[PDB]
Amino acid sequence: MKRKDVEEKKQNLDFYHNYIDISKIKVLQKLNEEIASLNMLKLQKGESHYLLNRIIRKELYILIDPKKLDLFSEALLRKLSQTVKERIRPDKDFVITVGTNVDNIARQLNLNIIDHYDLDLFNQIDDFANRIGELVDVGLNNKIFNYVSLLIAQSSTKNNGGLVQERIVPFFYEQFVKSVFKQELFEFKSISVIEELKIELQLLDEKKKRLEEQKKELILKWNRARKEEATLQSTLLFSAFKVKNQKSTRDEILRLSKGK
Amino acid sequence: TKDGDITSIQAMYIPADDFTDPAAVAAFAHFDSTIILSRQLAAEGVYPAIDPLESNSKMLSIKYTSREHLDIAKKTVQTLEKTKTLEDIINILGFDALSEDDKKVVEVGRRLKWFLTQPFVVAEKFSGVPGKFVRLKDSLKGIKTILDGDLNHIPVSYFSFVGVVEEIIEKFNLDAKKEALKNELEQNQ
Amino acid sequence: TKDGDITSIQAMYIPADDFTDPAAVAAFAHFDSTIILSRQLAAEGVYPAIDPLESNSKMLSIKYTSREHLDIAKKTVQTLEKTKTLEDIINILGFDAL
Amino acid sequence: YPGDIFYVHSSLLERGGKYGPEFGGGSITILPIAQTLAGDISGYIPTNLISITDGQIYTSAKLFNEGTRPAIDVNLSVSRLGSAAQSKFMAFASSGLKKIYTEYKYLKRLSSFSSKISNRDLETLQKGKAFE
Amino acid sequence: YPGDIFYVHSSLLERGGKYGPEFGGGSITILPIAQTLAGDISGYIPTNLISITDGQIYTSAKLFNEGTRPAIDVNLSVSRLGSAAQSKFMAFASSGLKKIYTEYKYLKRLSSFSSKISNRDLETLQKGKAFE
Repeated sequence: MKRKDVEEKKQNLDFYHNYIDISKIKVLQKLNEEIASLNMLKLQKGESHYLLNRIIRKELYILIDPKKLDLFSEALLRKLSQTVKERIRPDKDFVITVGTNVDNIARQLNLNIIDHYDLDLFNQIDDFANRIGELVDVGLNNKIFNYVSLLIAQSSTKNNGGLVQERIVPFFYEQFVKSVFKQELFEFKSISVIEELKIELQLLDEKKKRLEEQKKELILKWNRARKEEATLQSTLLFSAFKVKNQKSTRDEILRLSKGK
Repeated sequence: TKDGDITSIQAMYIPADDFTDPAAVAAFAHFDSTIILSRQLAAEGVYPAIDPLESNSKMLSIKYTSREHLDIAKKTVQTLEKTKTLEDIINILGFDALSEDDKKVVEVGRRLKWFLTQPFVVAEKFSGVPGKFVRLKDSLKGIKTILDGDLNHIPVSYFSFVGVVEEIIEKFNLDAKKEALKNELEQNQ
Repeated sequence: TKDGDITSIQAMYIPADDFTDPAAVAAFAHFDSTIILSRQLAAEGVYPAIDPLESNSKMLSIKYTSREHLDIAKKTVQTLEKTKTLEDIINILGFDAL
Repeated sequence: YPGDIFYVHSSLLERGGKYGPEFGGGSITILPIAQTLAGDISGYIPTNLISITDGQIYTSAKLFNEGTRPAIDVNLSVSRLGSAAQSKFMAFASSGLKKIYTEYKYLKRLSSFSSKISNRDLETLQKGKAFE
Repeated sequence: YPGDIFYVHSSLLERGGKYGPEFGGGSITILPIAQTLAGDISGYIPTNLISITDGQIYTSAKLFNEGTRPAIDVNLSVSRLGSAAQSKFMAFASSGLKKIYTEYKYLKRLSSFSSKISNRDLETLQKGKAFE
């Protein structure tokens, strides 16, 4: 416990405090890019709707678990459990679960789990969208289900914290309808990413607060320890001086006792 | 002793706010209770500013205090802690990111937090509102009533700075009657 | 004094950069202008390696200097601090992010 | 320091105050000055002196470097007398300004996203800057 | 330590140097060794020995862990003499090595966080890796 180590710790904390601001800048830039792309995707989706219009109850509920497991994710997961227990029936509805948490939730509710995936599939939009489109085409051709919706355990600002959800279906015919489905899925993923980026900005602010609190605690401990050590050293140094002058004190006591 | 009781309430202020100081350690070895005032609570407007989580009392045991009192105290403290955690969640995610159980916990915690405020008789010479002296029975009964969420419909702003719990219901019903009269008179124009 | 001036320029060694050492605290009670040298700035090849942000003088006021000198000094210090702040952004996110 | 360093300063600073008409009728106001090291308020003598006076005006080095003069930190500064030490007109005029200043600092350090609450955001960003 | 612990080392170490032909015409080079505890160079004896000698070669435990042999801290070590203590060919050969090492160390430390580096950054990384 030396001042050098405390200085190293404080310099690390200050470096992290600066880096969090840098990360905030980077995240804001990525958010702006994502919004700019999403506007174009929305316009393309509207145009595709128009061109499809020119060329022209069993529900497959799909649930997606959050990216990580913390307090916010747990609260969102229990809200998702409440919502699924509310608006899903095990007889007239089929559930597609990706990730361990929602799979466990569905298994506990004993819903009709058609198939299970891995969370990493959601990382790349193309493969997940292709597999989901093939599955929904198979189901609609076989008339297994009618409506399609997607649930993600992720807060949304436009819903005052409500989970993100949208019913895509309903809204070379096969190629056009498949492309419309893919565009809808891309839009949903982009909205999810936007909300995630906003949440990440707020988490960065929280991290900065935590860093400052840690620095204050470290200052407190260093001050206490250095005070204790210094006082002990000074007392121990004076001990020798006060020992070496016992005879003078004793003689003074004797001559004062005699006195007059 | 058999002659009487001498009770002592001792104010401690350690310079530099160091509670591992030898003086603080020596004094804490004798304290049977602690009343810790919080600057954050005073900033939020909670008066008195006694922190109900950091403070403690050795009299919350089975050797002295009745079982129902211990249950009420434990439930109140853990509800306050869970409410604080859920409010920390809310401030980032938003209010509607919780289930119904979490929202009920938050509401009960808020009403418990604002029920503990109280006006003082010794401060009514410059505040107008008269003070209160709530007996233990009334405090326990009101806290138990609020704990089960029996007043979750009454707005939280009514709970602040009141004595017994029944005054909340009286004020709420009086405001409801006045609002009903104003609604009936508004339909007559 | 009326007879002349005695100006003093005194070099000090700060052990382990500990500016709260009692010797340093005693010395700052008398210094009228502090010039603080940096080993990083010297290692960058910059000489006389005087740190402009850390150092300060009591004679950089309007009592002794002009308005132009004060404005130039203030603008220089502001520009140096701002570019020091922005260099970290350049290093991390690249010069395009500015 | 010696063992009675607190008594030396307390018996010195306790000679100030306001006295009654039969005992002089005047007053003595004291403004002692204390130096900290790199903001360390928790030093021995500074904490001895804080626990004797009726408040403190804390001067911040960060504000001095930023160019604010006088560099007085309102957050860390106290006056235990409060409005009792102000005239009626001044107490009426300066009522509830510290709260607005702290709110302005809280908003400034935590603006975060560009989303704005209401016109009250402009109200704070106006009155706080006027105070500054 | 006794009151004259600085004197017994300064008087000992000032006996080394280069001498003119009228006073022996030789030279004595001294390489004293000093141990620090957990890198604390703020101890009394290390401070005295740093104040007395013409330069310091620091050995780092972190560099020893990293695999450097010898684990000499270039950023902390100093040699007041400089090219005056070097031959002309050696001085010409090592004109700007310290600056390159400093830049490389800064870049390598920030590499774990940054993502985008310029071509000058790539050449700096190559030169620093070759120097190590």
